[PDB]
Amino acid sequence: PKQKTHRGLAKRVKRTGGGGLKRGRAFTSHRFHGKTKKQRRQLRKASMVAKGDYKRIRQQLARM
Amino acid sequence: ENGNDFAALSARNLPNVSVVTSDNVSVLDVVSANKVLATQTALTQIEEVL
Amino acid sequence: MKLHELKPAEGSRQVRNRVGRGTSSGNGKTAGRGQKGQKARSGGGVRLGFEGGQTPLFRRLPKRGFTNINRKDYAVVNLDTLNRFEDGTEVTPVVLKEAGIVKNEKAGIKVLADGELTKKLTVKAAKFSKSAQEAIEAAGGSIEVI
RNA sequence: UGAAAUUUUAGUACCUGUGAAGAUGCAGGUUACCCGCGACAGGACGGAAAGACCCCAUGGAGCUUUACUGUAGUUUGAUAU
RNA sequence: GGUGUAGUGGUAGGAGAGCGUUCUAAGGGCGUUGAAGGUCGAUCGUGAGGACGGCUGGAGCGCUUAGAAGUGAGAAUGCCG
RNA sequence: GGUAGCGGAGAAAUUCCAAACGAACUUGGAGAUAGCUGGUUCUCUCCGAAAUAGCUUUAGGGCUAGCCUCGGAAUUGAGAA
RNA sequence: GUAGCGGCGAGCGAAACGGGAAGAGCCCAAACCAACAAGCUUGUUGGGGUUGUAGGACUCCGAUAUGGUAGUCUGUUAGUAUAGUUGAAGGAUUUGGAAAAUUCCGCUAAAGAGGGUGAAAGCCCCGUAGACGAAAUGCUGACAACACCUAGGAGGAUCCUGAGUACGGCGGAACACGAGAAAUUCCGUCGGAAUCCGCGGGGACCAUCCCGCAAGGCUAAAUACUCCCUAGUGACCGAUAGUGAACCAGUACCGUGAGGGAAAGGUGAAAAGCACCCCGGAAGGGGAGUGAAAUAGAUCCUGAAACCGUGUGCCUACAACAAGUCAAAGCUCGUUAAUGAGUGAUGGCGUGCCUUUUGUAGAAUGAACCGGCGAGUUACGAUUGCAUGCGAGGUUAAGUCGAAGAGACGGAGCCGCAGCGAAAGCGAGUCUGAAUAGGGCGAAUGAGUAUGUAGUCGUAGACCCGAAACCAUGUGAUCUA
Ligand SMILES: [K+]
Ligand SMILES: [K+]
Ligand SMILES: [K+]
Ligand SMILES: [K+]
Ligand SMILES: [K+]
Ligand SMILES: [K+]
Ligand SMILES: [K+]
Ligand SMILES: [K+]
Ligand SMILES: [K+]
Ligand SMILES: [K+]
Ligand SMILES: [K+]
Ligand SMILES: [K+]
Ligand SMILES: [K+]
Ligand SMILES: [K+]
Ligand SMILES: [K+]
Ligand SMILES: [K+]
Ligand SMILES: [K+]
Ligand SMILES: [K+]
Ligand SMILES: [K+]
Ligand SMILES: [K+]
Ligand SMILES: [K+]
Ligand SMILES: [K+]
Ligand SMILES: [K+]
Ligand SMILES: [K+]
Ligand SMILES: [K+]
Ligand SMILES: [K+]
Ligand SMILES: [K+]
Ligand SMILES: [Mg+2]
Ligand SMILES: [Mg+2]
Ligand SMILES: [Mg+2]
Ligand SMILES: [Mg+2]
Ligand SMILES: [Mg+2]
Ligand SMILES: [Mg+2]
Ligand SMILES: [Mg+2]
Ligand SMILES: [Mg+2]
Ligand SMILES: [Mg+2]
Ligand SMILES: [Mg+2]
Ligand SMILES: [Mg+2]
Ligand SMILES: [Mg+2]
Ligand SMILES: [Mg+2]
Ligand SMILES: [Mg+2]
Ligand SMILES: [Mg+2]
Ligand SMILES: [Mg+2]
Ligand SMILES: [Mg+2]
Ligand SMILES: [Mg+2]
Ligand SMILES: [Mg+2]
Ligand SMILES: [Mg+2]
Ligand SMILES: [Mg+2]
Ligand SMILES: [Mg+2]
Ligand SMILES: [Mg+2]
Ligand SMILES: [Mg+2]
Ligand SMILES: [Mg+2]
Ligand SMILES: [Mg+2]
Ligand SMILES: [Mg+2]
Ligand SMILES: [Mg+2]
Ligand SMILES: [Mg+2]
Ligand SMILES: [Mg+2]
Ligand SMILES: [Mg+2]
Ligand SMILES: [Mg+2]
Ligand SMILES: [Mg+2]
Ligand SMILES: [Mg+2]
Ligand SMILES: [Mg+2]
Ligand SMILES: [Mg+2]
Repeated sequence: PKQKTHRGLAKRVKRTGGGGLKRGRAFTSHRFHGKTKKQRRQLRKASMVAKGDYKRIRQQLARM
Repeated sequence: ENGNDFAALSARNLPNVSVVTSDNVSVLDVVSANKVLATQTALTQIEEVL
Repeated sequence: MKLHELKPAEGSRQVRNRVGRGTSSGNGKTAGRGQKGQKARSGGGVRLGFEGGQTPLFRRLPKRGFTNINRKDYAVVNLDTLNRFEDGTEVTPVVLKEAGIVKNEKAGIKVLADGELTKKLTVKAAKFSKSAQEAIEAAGGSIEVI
């Protein structure tokens, strides 16, 4: 059968032009009083999936 | 060429001969045969097909 | 070629590796699986992305965004491709399709200015970038919105 | 007349020591001509049973309750007849 | 192909190159003047393995190239004899 | 002759229900599942580990990194002593 | 594997558009009219009518045609199925028991598919190509016959157009959609409409617009499957294989019963299956015969290993042995003729194989021995390497024709050529931001795609064997309570 896509990942990541995966940042839901404004400002920015994590999950996003 | 039924009938039974119509010719047939005896009309039809 | 002298192109075909066929082969006994453990069992191994119970990366990360029901994506074409036509040519979505430049137009053709235009053309497309429109006009041509 | 459990192959000694720390098989020494029969049961950690004790498995099953979630029944009301 | 230098223990495991088995295609062969198979031999190759001769046997079988695999056993208290 | 397994029967022992009853026997779901034990068959050549860190209802499992192997790219040569 | 669903986990997962196979549309209820009977309506029958660019009734006109059928044991006809007939061409030579094999000359082919015949046959036989054939019964198609459907235009004043229905509340269920914002569809319960200025849907809901007309029914083809029958096919099995069953197999056997369930093929070309004689009670042998062969004698082709036994070339009764290896006198023998073979006094060294382990000769595990069988495979996807074709392009899928082939057509569709953003949107840029700033992701800085093959992974039992168990049908009180 067709290989299925991991819907959770599909919702949380985006494929970039270079083949990488763009992702959100954790610790951006609540309890912002426990983080400095610098932390919040720098977590607002997106990021890319690390090499090790990408090698673990790529097969689940092949046909995203 | 299509329609040469009598030629096909007289030739098919020979052990060394394989008969095919110009419209129905295949890589395997050509390669297997050591020689290819083709009528002029058959060659024309082959060229048109290819 | 002769059926009794067939020869594949070098490197075109390889020999399958069979495991569990003696020690000297290098994959005897354990068949390259190692010794015991979950991965050494038939049907063994954990599901993709599993991390042994540590919260997986997707669980850590938050969901984001939404898909617009009325999303419109345009088939994109550039001045470099437009250069393939002759001066005075009437470029149309049908013309592009027949030329094979745009097999699938999606919501319609949008023209971008990645390349440098050189031919005078009358280009008809769903949308035009500002730079693309200026380049077409500078090349002596004209643009119309279908 | 005629089985069986067992059985890696065995030309299958003792002491001290060594060794996965308790050796017929390894080291040193000692003893011992070859093959049996009738008896004994120290050893072959002897045979029989993939230990039941103990621990482990995000195993099973039976049982309990003020564990959780359900539920048959029982009861109460609305409503239809 | 030659010279030189260096290197060539190895479990898990990775890479490469090969042997052998059955079958398919093509080509080229072998067989009651004895095939396969069995057995014996003091044979050849670096290895898996390959020949050759004697005997038994009595009808199918190699070889080269390529292709496909129910393709290689010594262990599973494996199954059957 | 009657009582049949989500059951029956029980002067009550988890006692009996066709020589193993804390839930009979047979068939099917079914090749249940087994992070566990056992087994996994030809050859040679090159190279060759780990038994660690982090996290884990995690501890004899797993994931990423570390250590091995094969291919590739590039360098103001960045490695070792 | 998209949109979505989902302790938003594990997973589940569409539909429309587009491309194809096949194609077919029709009947009522109601209004209205007539007949009949009863009790002006009220039931039966007939006529009438079947719809959304609203239709029908009804009222006018004009037509009494034109076409069709998804009807019939109605006939006629053609074909076909169920037996069959015909169907070319070789003799010698050598070996051999036997010729098809060898050699020499020939012959046939619309037949050189295949099978059998004393070994391997185009020309020996059965067949094959081709030609031909049906008294009888089926089946199919056509023809006719019968049968049944088939009307156009105009007006709306009124009438009809499916009621306990649609819908709503409550509780469930099906829709990929798990109540969620929830459409749509279905069930149970209760409430409960409108009706052409009407009604439903377009994913809560309202308005506009668009599309359609429920609560009645029927309908061939394309699709699914094979217990069977016929004709074939296979890089399918070849007697531990292949159906459990090649053989008197669901048999023997086991169980009270449901149920479980085997083993077992081969003489020879032809029985020519050993007349007769001898030992023996027979069995079984030895002759004699058959046969090419009887060590092919019915336990019958071949006849391996374990295991057993006979004969003997060498060694062995002072020796402590994982049984070998290295060295070696003596004796024996003469081979793929090799700086040979067998045996071996004696001396040196030396604790099996496998599994699992930090570590095993291990007093840890497994194997009594021999033989056979017995474990990473395939399908569909993902990704990487290698290879080929093409190349800013690559490529067809279903499907039609065709030998179960290749191949041709089929461009719908898929990947690539533009990215950025959650999105509107912009675009070699874009997002953030007040910013022509910075920064992120991209372009400059270009190769992809189809297929083959291999490595790995995913869904599948997924390398093989193994639970205690769980669940759903059944069979058991001939034991025992
Ligand atoms: K995210
Ligand atoms: K947070
Ligand atoms: K491996
Ligand atoms: K030990
Ligand atoms: K004893
Ligand atoms: K129990
Ligand atoms: K065994
Ligand atoms: K009792
Ligand atoms: K899909
Ligand atoms: K979960
Ligand atoms: K009518
Ligand atoms: K004959
Ligand atoms: K023949
Ligand atoms: K007939
Ligand atoms: K709903
Ligand atoms: K509609
Ligand atoms: K014989
Ligand atoms: K002997
Ligand atoms: K010795
Ligand atoms: K033990
Ligand atoms: K900026
Ligand atoms: K920028
Ligand atoms: K390529
Ligand atoms: K590939
Ligand atoms: K499997
Ligand atoms: K696999
Ligand atoms: K009784
Ligand atoms: Mg902090
Ligand atoms: Mg292959
Ligand atoms: Mg290895
Ligand atoms: Mg092994
Ligand atoms: Mg193991
Ligand atoms: Mg371990
Ligand atoms: Mg492991
Ligand atoms: Mg000690
Ligand atoms: Mg000791
Ligand atoms: Mg010893
Ligand atoms: Mg014991
Ligand atoms: Mg145990
Ligand atoms: Mg053979
Ligand atoms: Mg095998
Ligand atoms: Mg064995
Ligand atoms: Mg008790
Ligand atoms: Mg009992
Ligand atoms: Mg199941
Ligand atoms: Mg946890
Ligand atoms: Mg004839
Ligand atoms: Mg002849
Ligand atoms: Mg549902
Ligand atoms: Mg309701
Ligand atoms: Mg509705
Ligand atoms: Mg809407
Ligand atoms: Mg309409
Ligand atoms: Mg149908
Ligand atoms: Mg046999
Ligand atoms: Mg059988
Ligand atoms: Mg013999
Ligand atoms: Mg025999
Ligand atoms: Mg002495
Ligand atoms: Mg002596
Ligand atoms: Mg230990
Ligand atoms: Mg044992
Ligand atoms: Mg009774």
